[PDB]
Amino acid sequence: IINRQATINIGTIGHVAHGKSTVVRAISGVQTVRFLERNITIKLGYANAKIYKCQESFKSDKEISPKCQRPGCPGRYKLVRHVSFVDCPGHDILMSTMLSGAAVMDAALLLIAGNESCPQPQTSEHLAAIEIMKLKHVIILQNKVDLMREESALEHQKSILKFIRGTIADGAPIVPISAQLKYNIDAVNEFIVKTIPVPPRDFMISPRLIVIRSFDVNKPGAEIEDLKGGVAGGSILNGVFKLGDEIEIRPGIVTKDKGKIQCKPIFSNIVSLFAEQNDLKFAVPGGLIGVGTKVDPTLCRADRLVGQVVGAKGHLPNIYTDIEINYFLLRRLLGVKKQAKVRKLEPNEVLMVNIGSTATGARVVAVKADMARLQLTSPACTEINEKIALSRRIEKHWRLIGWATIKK
Amino acid sequence: VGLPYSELLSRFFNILRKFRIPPPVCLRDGKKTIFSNIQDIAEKLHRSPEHLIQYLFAELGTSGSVDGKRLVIKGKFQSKQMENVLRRYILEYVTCKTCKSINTELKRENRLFFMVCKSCGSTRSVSS
Repeated sequence: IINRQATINIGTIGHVAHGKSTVVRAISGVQTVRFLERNITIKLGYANAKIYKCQESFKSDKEISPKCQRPGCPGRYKLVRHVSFVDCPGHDILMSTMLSGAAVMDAALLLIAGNESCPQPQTSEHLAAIEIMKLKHVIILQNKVDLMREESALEHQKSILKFIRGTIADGAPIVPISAQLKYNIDAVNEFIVKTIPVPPRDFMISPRLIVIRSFDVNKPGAEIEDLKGGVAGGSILNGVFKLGDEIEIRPGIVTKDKGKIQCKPIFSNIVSLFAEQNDLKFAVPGGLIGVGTKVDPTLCRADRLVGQVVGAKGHLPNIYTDIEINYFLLRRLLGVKKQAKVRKLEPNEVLMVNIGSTATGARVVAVKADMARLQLTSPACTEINEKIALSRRIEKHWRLIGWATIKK
Repeated sequence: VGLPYSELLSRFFNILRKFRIPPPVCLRDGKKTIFSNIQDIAEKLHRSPEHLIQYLFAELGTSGSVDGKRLVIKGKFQSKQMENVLRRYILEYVTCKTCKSINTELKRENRLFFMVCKSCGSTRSVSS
């Protein structure tokens, strides 16, 4: 049976070590690629999910496989829609990817677990970001209620309610779910279907493609006569992509190995698009689709193409080697279950910077009150606008300070 | 919002489903790891002997051939660390969080192992 592709985008965000990718997998089908040459490049979750409802109410309806033989129905399901899930990590360091997801997303999913502290900063920050980037459709989900008694969960719920009062987003459904049981997904599907009004996309504004992961799709030991192009796995923000376009890669790569950075962008052409299961001509925006471009298998490796942007010939994405950031500082450092005050910046020290889709190490040049200048080592770019989140060295692993804006 | 939640909780409540460990009498036999009580373990806990070998391989860089009851696997390893490994296997490798059931059988559904329980019928993903 011929199946349609994705039009509506759904994103999942939470906290680190809680479990998000697994949840996504449970929701969808086959196992994701990220987290030698294939699969791994940057932390993300991608799998195909099917919306086929059987109406002949309650919660139970949806299934994993196209052939349905679980509750008690012999026939086929009526056509609704199709989705390709994109997952971003809920880390205080990994924020650029989340931001990228935000602009793309039509539907949001938030996760809170009942094993840690109640007042949470990262989640609040995420919510604020969502509020900023013109979004209203937010769904609250509960992570693990397996070893919990009876009243603790209720208390947690009450606390959550108390917390969400003076915020913009109010129209939110609350569903308690499990990740490993492979049940309680039909209800989620139903929720996704019913509560959210479906928004359409326009193809008049200038098209953009953000490549987070780089791939080389071939057998280990491929022949010279039959060679496939380097597939660039990227999420599409806006603009319908079709076969027959001249694509460029923006930031530029260090080719001399004295050190120069000023060079021309890298041009490439599309061979084939990989979506769902069967091959398609047109690509509908809202999801991570494998764009097979004419790029070498040697170029796509690990820590060089992390967050490199893709656009059509003669466009507006901006190239950066040095970056301008205008930061707003909070009262105290947040994230600890010990608290320390935010100090003024010090010259020449390695810190990690997140703009657009990139997560790379950088060096501090100048000290000011509101603005900062930073030198980059591995390729970085800024798309339309998007927020900035900074991560600094305090104790072993990187920690958050607050939020920032880009003036350029 | 605090109205469609109680029903869900009720539903969750509705859908809800050690002596079995044999005593291992083995001292730290040197050069090559030899186990004679392994067969009993395989039997009582209901699992293939090859799976245990695979697990061992995954754990440590050891080279050995399969012998049919007592195994010949290279490595001078301790009796308490083997015990620990066994305990781990009993716990977070097999069994289930929602129900503490005994009988678990092997079925393969894409290439990696997905173990199933015979008391009810629920799938779990184990790799790490």
